[PDB]
This record gives sequence, C-alpha cells and structure tokens, in this order.
Amino acid sequence: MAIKFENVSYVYSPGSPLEAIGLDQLNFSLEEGKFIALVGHTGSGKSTLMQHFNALLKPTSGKIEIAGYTITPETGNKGLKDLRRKVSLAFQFSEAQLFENTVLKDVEYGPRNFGFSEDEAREAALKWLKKVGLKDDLIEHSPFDLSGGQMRRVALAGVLAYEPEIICLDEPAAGLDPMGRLEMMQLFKDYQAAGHTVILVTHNMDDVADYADDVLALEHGRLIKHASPKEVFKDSEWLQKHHLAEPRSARFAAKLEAAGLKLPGQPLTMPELADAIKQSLK
Amino acid sequence: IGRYLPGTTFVYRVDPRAKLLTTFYFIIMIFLANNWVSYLVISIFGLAYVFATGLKARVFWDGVKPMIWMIVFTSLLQTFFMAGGKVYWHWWIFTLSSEGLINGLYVFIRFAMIILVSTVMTVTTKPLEIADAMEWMLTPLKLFKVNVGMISLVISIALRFVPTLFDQTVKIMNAQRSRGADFNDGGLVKRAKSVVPMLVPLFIDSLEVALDLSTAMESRGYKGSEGRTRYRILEWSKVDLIPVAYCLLLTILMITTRK
Amino acid sequence: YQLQRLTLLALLTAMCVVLRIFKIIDIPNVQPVTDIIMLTTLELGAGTGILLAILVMVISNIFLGFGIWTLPQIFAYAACALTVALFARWLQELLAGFLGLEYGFFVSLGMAGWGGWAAFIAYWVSGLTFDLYHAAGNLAFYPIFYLPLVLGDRFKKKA
Amino acid sequence: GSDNIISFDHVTFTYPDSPRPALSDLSFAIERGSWTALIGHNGSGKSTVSKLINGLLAPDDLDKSSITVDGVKLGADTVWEVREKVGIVFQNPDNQFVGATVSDDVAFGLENRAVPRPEMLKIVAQAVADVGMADYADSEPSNLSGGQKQRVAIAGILAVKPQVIILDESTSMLDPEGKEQILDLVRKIKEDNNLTVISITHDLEEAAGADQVLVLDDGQLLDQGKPEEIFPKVEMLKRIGLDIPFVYRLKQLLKERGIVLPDEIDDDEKLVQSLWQLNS
Repeated sequence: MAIKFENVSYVYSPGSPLEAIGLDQLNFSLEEGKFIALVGHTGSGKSTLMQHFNALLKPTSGKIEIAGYTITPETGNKGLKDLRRKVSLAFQFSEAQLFENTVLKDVEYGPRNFGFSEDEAREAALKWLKKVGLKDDLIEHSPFDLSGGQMRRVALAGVLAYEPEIICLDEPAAGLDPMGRLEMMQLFKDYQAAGHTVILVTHNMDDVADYADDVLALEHGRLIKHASPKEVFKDSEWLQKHHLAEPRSARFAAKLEAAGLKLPGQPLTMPELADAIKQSLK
Repeated sequence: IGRYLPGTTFVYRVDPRAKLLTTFYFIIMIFLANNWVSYLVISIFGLAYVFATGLKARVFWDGVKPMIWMIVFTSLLQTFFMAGGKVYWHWWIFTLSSEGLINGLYVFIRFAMIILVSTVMTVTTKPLEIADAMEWMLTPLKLFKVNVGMISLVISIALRFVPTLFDQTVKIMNAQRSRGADFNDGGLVKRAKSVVPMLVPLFIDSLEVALDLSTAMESRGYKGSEGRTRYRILEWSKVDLIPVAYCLLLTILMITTRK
Repeated sequence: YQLQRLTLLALLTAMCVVLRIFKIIDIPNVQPVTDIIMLTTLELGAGTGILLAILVMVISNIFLGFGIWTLPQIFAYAACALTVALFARWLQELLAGFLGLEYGFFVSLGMAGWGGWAAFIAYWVSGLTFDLYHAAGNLAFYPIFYLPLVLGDRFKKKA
Repeated sequence: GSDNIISFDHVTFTYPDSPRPALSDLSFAIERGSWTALIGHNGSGKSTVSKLINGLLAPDDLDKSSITVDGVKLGADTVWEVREKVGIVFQNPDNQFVGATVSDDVAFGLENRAVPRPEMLKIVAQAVADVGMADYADSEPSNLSGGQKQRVAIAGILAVKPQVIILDESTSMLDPEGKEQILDLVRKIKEDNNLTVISITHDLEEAAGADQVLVLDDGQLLDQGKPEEIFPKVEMLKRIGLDIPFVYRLKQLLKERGIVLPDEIDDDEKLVQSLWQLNS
C-alpha cells in the first residue's frame, strides 16, 4: 500500500536508455489511502502508464514496487489473481468488457477468476450491483438491455467486485452526462477512503480540485511533476509551457482578480471560490 | 498496415495497378515452359526488378521458414527426368546427368519466382493501394449481375477498420483482466471458452456499428448507385511504361525460340 | 429498400480478417482456422452470396499482407470459398464433410497438381492439421454460435 | 422565423410500445437561425429528435403530427431532399468514417449527388481546411486521434452545403477540453455561414452558451425558453434530475455565500463585470 517507481520505462520496441518516447523517467512515491491523479495533455503518459501498475505491461529499465507484489522487466505469469485482485485498472469506456447473459455473471466474473464459489461471489456480485447504484430491478438481469451508465456500473462493478486494494481508472465515467459522473465519483471517495489507493487517469481539472489529494502529471512522454492540487496551478506558465489547463473554479479568480477584486488566493474549487468572492467584496 | 513497406526512397515500383497487371502476367506469362530463353531469362529477367527492390536478403525466410515440407518435398516428385508423375513417358526415372537434373531443378526458378514477384507486391505497395488496383479491373464487371460498386465501398471500409478492430479487439483482452482471465489454457475436449470475454463484445462492433455506420452513410446523400461520383483515384505518369514493356519484351523473349 | 446488409459485410468482414490476424498480443488462435464462427451465423437467416463475399472479402483483404496463412505461399483464396459456395446450398457434419472431402480437396489438390497428376503429397502432410481443425471447431458451435452469435444477429438488422 | 415544427410528436420503439413510449408529447418548435440545446434525463427519448428530421425515423406516423420545414416535409419520396436541407454530425465519429483519408469522407457526400470531382477537390479542401485539416491531409481514421474525427465530420456537411447543422450527442466521449475546441468550430460556421446548429444534452456551453434550451422527462417538455429562463428552475430539475451551469452553480454558491445579484446573469461576461460592481 505504498506504490513507487524507481525507475520505469516502456518503449514498445527494443533499446535502453533510448530514447525518450512512451514513458520516460517515471519516478515518484505514492501513498495508501489517497486520491491520485493521472493528468496532463493527451499524448504523454496516462493510458500508456496506467497499464503498467497491475502488470498488464512491465517496465524496461527498473521496477514497479507496489501493493504486495512487484513488477520487474523480466516478469512472468505467476501470482496474478491476487495481484490483479489487489490492482484493477478501469479503462476508457469499460462497458465494453460485457459478454455474459446475466449481468450478475459479469459481476460474478470479478470474484470468480479470483477464487470464490458462486454463492459467496453472489454476495460480491449482489453487493456490487446494489452498492454501485442500481435499483430493485437491476440487482440482477440480462446485461445489455440497460443504459451505458447502468452498464458502466456493471463495467465498474465487474472490475470492483473483489474490492481491489488499488483501483486505477482510465476516465471510467467518460461519456456520462451531468448526473451519471457525479454519482460514480463520490462513490470513489467512500471506497477510496476504505484505505484504498484510488488512482485516476483523466484531464478533468475540476476533479483534482473536487476529488483529489495528490496528483501526477506528465507531458510529451516525460514526467513533468508528481504533485498535489495546490503546488500545481499557481503559475499559469506551467499550464502554458507544459500543456495542461485549470478548473473553471480556478480559471475565474483571474477573471475576477483582473477587475480589482483580487480574490483571497487561487482557490480552484466551487464552494471555496465563492467564500473568496465574499471575503474580498467586504 | 501491414507488411511490408513503401520504403524511402526506392526506385520506381509505382502505379499499384500496373504491378497487378504485371504480377499476374508474370504467372500468366511463365506458363508455356519449354526452353532456355524462358528460364535463364525469367529467372533473371523476371527477377531483374525483384532484386532492384534491393531490400535485405533475410526477408524471404519469412516466406519459407516455418514449413519446408513442400518445396524440396514436392518438386522432388518432379525429379523423374520425364514427367515426374505418374510417369507415364517414358522409360527412365532417376538421373544425375545433363537432362534429369535440369527438369526438376528447372522448377526451383519457374515457381519460386512467382512467390518473389508476389512478395514484392505486398512489399512495395500501400495496402490502400494494393486495394485500389483490385478494384480498378473490378468495377468493369457491369456486364453480369453487376453488384460492383457495393464491394468497392467495403474495401475502403473493410480496411478502415482492420486497425480499429485489432486496436479494440485487444483492449477487450486487457479490459478483461480486471475480471480475469483465461486465455492460453489448453484442452482439446476441455477448454476453448477462453476467447469468450473478447468475441462476445467483438460481434457487437460488427453488428451494432454497421447500423450506426450505415445511417450516416445513408443520411448524407447515399441513395447508393445510381448517382454516386467518387474521389479515390491516382494518375499514371510518363514513368509507368516500365512494367508495360517488362511484359512486352517478354512476349518476344518468350516465343523467340518457338518463334 | 431493406439495405444496411452490405455496410455490415464491410464490418463483419473487418472482424473475420481481424480474427485470423489473432488479436496477436495474446493470440487466442491456438491451431488452425478459427474464423468460421460468424460464417454459419450467415446461413442462419442472412444469405447465400453473403457467405461467399465475406471470405473473398477476407482471403483478398487480408492477403495483404503478407498473405497466405495456413500453407507456405501464394494460392488458396476461393478454393477456400468452395467450402463456402456450397455452405447452406448440425454441428457434427459442418466439420465432417468439410473435414473429409470438402475442405482440402480444393485447396492443395489444386495447388499440388497442375499437369494432371498426383496430389496427396503436400495435400495431407496436413493430415493431422486437418483433423486438428475440428477439436474445438466442432465444440465451437456449442459456446458462441447458437445463443450469442445468432440471437443478437437478428435484433440489430431487419429494421 | 421558425425553422422546425415538431408538433405533439412521438416515437415508439419496436417492442417497447405499451411499456415505454419514447416521447408521447413535445410539442416544440425551433427558431430559424438559433443554436438550440435539448436537455433532459437520459431516457427522455431526445437523442432521437434528430433522426425524425432526416427520415432515419418514420416512428409512429407522418400525417397526424409530421415534421415540416418551410421548404419540405417528412416524409415522401422527397425524404432524401431533406438530407440536403439538413446535415448531422453524430456521437462516435470513428464509425461513420467512410473513407480512410480525410478528403474521402468529406467528399462522399458530393459523391452521391452528381457533383464533379474537380469541383469536389475544392469544396473539400476549404471544407477540410476550414477545420484545420490541410496538414492532416489523408490520415487514416483508425489511427486518427478521437478529437479530430469530429472535425473531419463537420466538414462532411460543408462539402454538401446544407441549410441546417445538427448535433446528435456529439462531443460526449470527448475530452473536457476536446469539446470546447470543436464546439467553437461550429459557432464560427454560425458566423462564417449563418446556419442553425441544433444541439442535444450536455451542460454549460452546450446548454447556457446556447440561444435556447428544452428540458424533457420522460419524453415530455417544460421550459422551451432560453437557457437562462430554464435552469433557474433548479428544483423541478433535480426531480427531472439535472445540473445547472457553473454560471448558475456559483450564483447560488454566492446567494448562499452572500452575493445575491439578480437571477438573470448568464454571460461569463456577466459574472466578471457584475462582480466588481460589488467591491466598492
């Protein structure tokens, strides 16, 4: 429950330390019960580094020191149904892993393949059909006659139905409308705080403000800084030189400070951007 | 894409339609095999290009490596000096002399040349240009049950998706490792339901996406033949008379002993 | 009027090309051809020349590149679709007239004889290959065909 | 004036007829020249509003409540001549990408219409250049970055020279700062070509940028008015189930945090100049 890289590199085709592309220099140290980010601009390291953590790719210069297990470059295929019961990355539009004829058998596919009978995995396939946001109709049925928010709850329960130590998330409420992505994400504060190392691949700036505790930023194939929301968007040359952006709760102080208001700070959040339009218009 | 390569910047090898007229001539040509102006010629006058591609010598073991019990296995059934089966004409089978060694080694050229002139089909051309030459000779099939303009959509579109598929056919295999998974596990009459997490979402994206691909085709102007102009075309240049003589010189350099 | 039946044979036939390409990372192809799947889903309520222009839309459109998959080099395109020109015009005798006389009696019996002579030589060096085609290629009609393949196969089309 | 009457229209899916109608109501109209958002809970039958308009859908009838324009109607043997009045981008441009270039798919819509290829080289360049796509000239689309297939796809309309652009759930799978690049690529065309772009459910700048807004549940409409008239109804919208733009999601975090400026303030240039009117 303390995930570090020192140091990881992955280029598809051979050679080291050459050259730069893909995932370069990749070094940090995370924490157990935190809300991690994988941010930046598209084309740097998020999807391309997400897939390493749980060994669905293995480095080419160093090591993935992780929750329990450990990924090396020479790694194999032994001891992966506890690893992949400790880490369960969630990819972009994961309502695409769907194949069963009951839902429950997709959410039973997480606990099974990881070691549980049908009738215990009926208590993870039912707990994760109920504690993931679906009603007395949809705590079991056919797995397609649903919507993509309800199938992204099969998608995100079938991958959560073992309670993994770690749950990475490649924008896993992507495509969802106002209310769908504002229920799956607070969900991930109750089951992050369970002691659970929540990572998040995205570019929603106004979600690191909202949901994060620390961050992890990249560019162009080289890690620019492992951070935490306030050491991040102070200098807006780090959003201009380094390709990134800010939240519209943070993007607006400068739209209000640039009138003479000069808000108290760079607050970045919505309930706390507006305590500063107050403590300064006094 | 797709092996092998439009590598930069090799000699002509252009007009992906005239290297189809060529590659099939050079099999519809190297029929009628009797004499020496044919083999020593075709084996080097039909190779004078294939080499001119110059691409490294270790490529053709891709075309020969993992099955060698055809070539000097079944051409040896040709090694009877006279009609290597079911000879049948006339009266001597095996020889090591001026005439049983040629006929039976004379196929180590006339047959292993059309696998080179064909390699250098899938070697020099763009798979979106190997495709347009298949269709060039094609759509003039408007004599018969025509049906020709619906297969020339498919080809831009069959190939529009060989990457979109393999690029997602795959992510379903890595997305089905938050859930599982069982992939390599043998068993003849035991295990084959390894490929289920993947083929079950894959048939959606044949069947569903072809509904949501066909309704934006339809709802632009696709009333669909008749009408229907087109955009994907290429020109010929003064350059591309090279394979048009390649096969004309080899008309006379074919008969010039039969004369 | 009732089209959108072709614009699928661009996208069904992108997935029999991209199924014998194996999704080559973890390669769920073990041993010989595993594309015939959706290709009885086409008998089951689709068409006759739908079955034929899906393999000549493969053993052309994945002949690039390299090409020939089973055997060494350049042949066997729609002598592989004489197996499929007679398809529909059980699971047990779909790989057993196939196994026995249909499948390879056109593929190499063409290739390994042209003057009018013997053919068994290279033809069934592939003996056990052609009886290893059908280990789970019979047992492939059990999992994926009857329920998954041809049920949904209906709900999309016929609109 | 008005460019579409959708009267007391309705859609019913094949088996879900007596269990679950798709509209049954709505009873709306759009303005010939405006940017129209349609918002509502995600079952409200609204992502189909734009398939009734080009004859993809003959859902229930064509006589009792038909669709009409001030030129033509849906749907006769003309229903095809109402794919020349209209033009629609869609959800996932990856699929509706017919042609492994950029210029092939922009000029598949002049293909089908007898329009000469020399005049298609040109209609298609400054349709794929008006979107920045000259330097990504013939890029295959299974390679293309998901952002750019939605700009290859607003060209396809300009190549076919419509009257009406329509957004059918477009830029939802797209990155937060993927959509605001493409959704200004369409307000330019509302300047460069003064057409009428009919939008569907998203939020602030797919909703409160817009000139109108319609909120629908479960298939039925209240509040056809401007986004500013609509979202102030914040509660029988939380039972409709929605959000409001961060325009309005701070004025309430300012009416709760002290700043109680009047409740018609929509511009991002109304939360900037109305809020130094208060430092005094």
